[PDB]
Amino acid sequence: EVQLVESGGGLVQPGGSLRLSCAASGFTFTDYTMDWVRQAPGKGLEWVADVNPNSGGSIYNQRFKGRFTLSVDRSKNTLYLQMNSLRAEDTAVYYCARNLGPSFYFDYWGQGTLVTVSSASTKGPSVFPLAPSSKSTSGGTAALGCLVKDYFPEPVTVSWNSGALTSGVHTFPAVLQSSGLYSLSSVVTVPSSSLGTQTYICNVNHKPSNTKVDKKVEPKSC
Amino acid sequence: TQVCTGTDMKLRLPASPETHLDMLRHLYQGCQVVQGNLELTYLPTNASLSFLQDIQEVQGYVLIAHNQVRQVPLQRLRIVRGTQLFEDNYALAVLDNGDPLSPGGLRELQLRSLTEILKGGVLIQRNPQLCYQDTILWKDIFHKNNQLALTLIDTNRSRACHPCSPMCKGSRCWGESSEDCQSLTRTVCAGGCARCKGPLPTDCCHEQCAAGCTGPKHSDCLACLHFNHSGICELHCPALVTYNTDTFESMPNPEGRYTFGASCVTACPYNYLSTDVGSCTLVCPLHNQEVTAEDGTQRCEKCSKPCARVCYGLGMEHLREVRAVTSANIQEFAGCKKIFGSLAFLPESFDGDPASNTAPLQPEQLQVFETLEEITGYLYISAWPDSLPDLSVFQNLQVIRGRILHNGAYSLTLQGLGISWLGLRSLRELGSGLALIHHNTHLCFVHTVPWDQLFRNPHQALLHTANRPEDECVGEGLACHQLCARGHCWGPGPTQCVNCSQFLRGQECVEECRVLQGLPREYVNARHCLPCHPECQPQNGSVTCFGPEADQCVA
Amino acid sequence: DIQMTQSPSSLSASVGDRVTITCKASQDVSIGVAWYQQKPGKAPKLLIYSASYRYTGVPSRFSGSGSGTDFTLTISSLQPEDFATYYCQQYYIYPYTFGQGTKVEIKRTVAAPSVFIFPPSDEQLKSGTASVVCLLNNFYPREAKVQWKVDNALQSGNSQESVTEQDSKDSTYSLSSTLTLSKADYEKHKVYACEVTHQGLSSPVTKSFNRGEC
Ligand SMILES: *[C@@H]1O[C@H](CO)[C@@H](O[C@@H]2O[C@H](CO)[C@@H](O)[C@H](O)[C@H]2NC(C)=O)[C@H](O)[C@H]1NC(C)=O
Ligand SMILES: *[C@H]1O[C@H](CO)[C@@H](O[C@@H]2O[C@H](CO)[C@@H](O)[C@H](O)[C@H]2NC(C)=O)[C@H](O)[C@H]1NC(C)=O
Ligand SMILES: *[C@@H]1O[C@H](CO)[C@@H](O)[C@H](O)[C@H]1NC(C)=O
Repeated sequence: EVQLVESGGGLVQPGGSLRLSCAASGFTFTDYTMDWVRQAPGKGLEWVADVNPNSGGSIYNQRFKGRFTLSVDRSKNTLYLQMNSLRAEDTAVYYCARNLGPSFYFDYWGQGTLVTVSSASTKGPSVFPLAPSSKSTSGGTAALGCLVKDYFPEPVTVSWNSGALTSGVHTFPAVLQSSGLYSLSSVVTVPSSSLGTQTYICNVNHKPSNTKVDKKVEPKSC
Repeated sequence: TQVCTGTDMKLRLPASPETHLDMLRHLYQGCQVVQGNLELTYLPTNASLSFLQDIQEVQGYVLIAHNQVRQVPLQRLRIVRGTQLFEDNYALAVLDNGDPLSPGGLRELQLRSLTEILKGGVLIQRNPQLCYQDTILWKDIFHKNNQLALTLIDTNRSRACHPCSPMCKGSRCWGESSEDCQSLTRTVCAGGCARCKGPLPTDCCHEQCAAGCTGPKHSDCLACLHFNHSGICELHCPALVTYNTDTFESMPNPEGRYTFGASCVTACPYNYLSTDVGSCTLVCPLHNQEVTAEDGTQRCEKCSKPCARVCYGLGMEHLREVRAVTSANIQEFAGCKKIFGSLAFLPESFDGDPASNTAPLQPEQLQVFETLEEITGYLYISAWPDSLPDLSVFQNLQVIRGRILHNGAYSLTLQGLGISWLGLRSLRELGSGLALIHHNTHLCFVHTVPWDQLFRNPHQALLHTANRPEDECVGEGLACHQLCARGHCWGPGPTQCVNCSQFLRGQECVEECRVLQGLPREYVNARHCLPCHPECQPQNGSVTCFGPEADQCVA
Repeated sequence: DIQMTQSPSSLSASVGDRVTITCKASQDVSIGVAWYQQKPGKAPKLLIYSASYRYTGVPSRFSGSGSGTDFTLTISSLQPEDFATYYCQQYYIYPYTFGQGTKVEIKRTVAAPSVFIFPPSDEQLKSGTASVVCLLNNFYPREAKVQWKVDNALQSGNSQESVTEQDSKDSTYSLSSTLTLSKADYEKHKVYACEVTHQGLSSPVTKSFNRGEC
């Protein structure tokens, strides 16, 4: 099986430097050129560059002349994309792909590493439960959940009751606030005939924060 | 000739022991860089291994195992790269080198130039007469970047060791001798230096060097870390193409080279294929294709259209893991003129496998191979239907390339058959690797093949034993047909000549064409009998036609 | 620099339909076009190369056609997995550029959202700001107007919309106009409520919540 694995993504301050790796297997590495293609959140695919393992030479997108640099280490079938003077517009998923015919279309694409360029200091999500109202029935159905405001950066994996509840879960995709911090609202639709019996706990997991703020969601005093 | 291909047999024991040392001699005789693995196994007590005294570099791993020789003379071995590792872990492996219960067995490692192990570790176990291996500073040999730099060493012994030469600074030595002191190259360097030739900062090696140096330049390396660009050590090879940097349009670069092993190369060596991307390989990359370019050389060009379909053999694509030709896969080769891969006929081919309902391959089914002209891997026949006295289903096989070799050594293997002659009457070239023909009891017409002419490099040979003795064959009245030039043939009959003495009518050697006194009257075109149009009036003791068409007839 | 322009931007088909996407090169690129498929979270897969040639193992229904400027992708009959995003890319000429993309989306019978509203938690009200939601649940299609109104008057410029990806089973969306404001502006008005316009609804409805007793 051919495989490629990007690693080395993260959060950098504007101007700062960063380096991404792409390790490869399942094929003769020295027989193909390899490429970086990036994808800014919600947008499409911009090609970055094409490094050759034999020559060590890259063919790069003019947009990046003198900021992004490419390197190969054929001893470990690994590419390296070195970004300097990083800015907002660079914030994206960075796929590493195989230049097929050394024409410029690509077959196997890696999972892709995400790079986030922002001044915002790493701040853990504060979880506030969304407790249902008294007139919250459509005929016998209610909804609840946990909202994770003011976190940074992406993402947070929210789950429910440790792992046994997935039926009806709607983890709303976040939107970046003016604060430069993240906010969402994870909601679940569960039968209204049993609210004061089953303890609903949400399992919040922020990776750059090391936080795990679990919150029980109980009815309101109305 | 400095560069050679090593073996891939591991601890498997030699299929023909009588020619095992001879195989090794032919392989490594006067070779300095060993692409692949140096596997020295099953060498008897007396074996002269003088032929190894020229190896500087082993690309893969070194396996010295199951030997009774007291000494293997690898004193000039400097670097082992560990591209592949024994047991996926060891760059060097020395195992069970004792007597199988004056005593035989390896005594000293004597690896006095081994200064660099790039990848993988060292395994030394069960060598009852071996001394001084617990003496070496192994940390020094492993490169700074060797991520599997580990040791597993056994010091079980059946003899008392003597100390190192008093001349050795520390406990360190590769043997009893003074010229055996371990020379250090990593642990004793000034500053960050990866390798050096002494304690001083000026004694430091170039960053691109690999085993140490004779001075500070990149032309003073004992070994190249990455590539050897015509004497200078570098990280990459000069691009095949020069770029604009604004337009990114490319002129061809006359200085450009291809990567072959650990050296930049003007053009890929004989059996290999150059690549649009700047490399030398044995399998064209995807969306590329093998083409016989405007020389005669093979080359990997891009396919505009989808690449044309190709017959894959064993060890290739969907037959990557398949051990032998069976009734389950034989039809797959139907019509194939060239097989990308190899074909192996084993006993399990012809006695079936009950287990997973696979019918015994019936002999008439072998007729599929009658269109076959080329094999890129190897041919291996350890079984063949008794009713067939020759390999004449391969009748039209012209080349076996040997881009893949069996056990990493042999391109043609015929063992245990009882065919009476070969009949491979079209085989003109064994591209690389050895031919091994042993234990075919009724086999004749072996000495009649000019193997000499099939080969393409000095390391090739026909190793052969335990066949029918040639004097026994002639003595049974067996011979090349009178019409075979220089006495050479692949079997009985005028069909079997290596080069036809007179004229070719079909694949048949004939004394005379049918020019003046024949049934279907014929013309001669460069030593070939060719018929006229069936409607040309035959002439009484005269030329009937000048060519094949109707305008060339006499009436 | 070369533009590949894809049409339409999004499209709604049902399973079993034929689906055609156009991609228009700004400049003659002979047959140097490939086609990619991509799903949320996943990486691109190559489907067509050389404008018209199936990559290994790509199912037969996928076909690429055309040459020069106008290029076309046609899924002969849609299958459940096909619902995804399709990009085209010219590679004929440097620098290599991709189309802006096409979302193929699963069409269903028209539905209506079960409007909700949610109050800020007890632990949040002592921070300095407040958040009130509007969760529209399980509706089709995506087209929906949302505008908040505090007590009497409407509002604009403090809410942001957030929509789920299509549901895997019942194939609907969901929205959430999270309304954010200061605590000092919170302890100044009684009843908040949003109004929901939907092609499925006959009336823009409202759902109530009271600050006085909750
Ligand atoms: C790198 O390549 C050069 C040239 O191929 C090697 O230099 C040769 O060394 C051999 C002995 O092995 C001599 O026969 C020649 O005199 C040399 N050739 C020339 C003209 O340079 C060199 O040994 C190789 N290895 C390294 C690491 O330098
Ligand atoms: C080295 O020592 C080993 C133990 O590590 C010896 O082990 C056994 O010794 C007896 C008597 O000599 C033998 O008959 C057994 O075969 C040995 N067992 C095994 C499993 O190795 C060993 O003999 C010593 N030397 C050798 C021959 O390598
Ligand atoms: C056959 O004869 C020709 C020379 O006329 C030569 O090319 C070849 O080496 C000979 N033997 C073989 C290998 O067929």
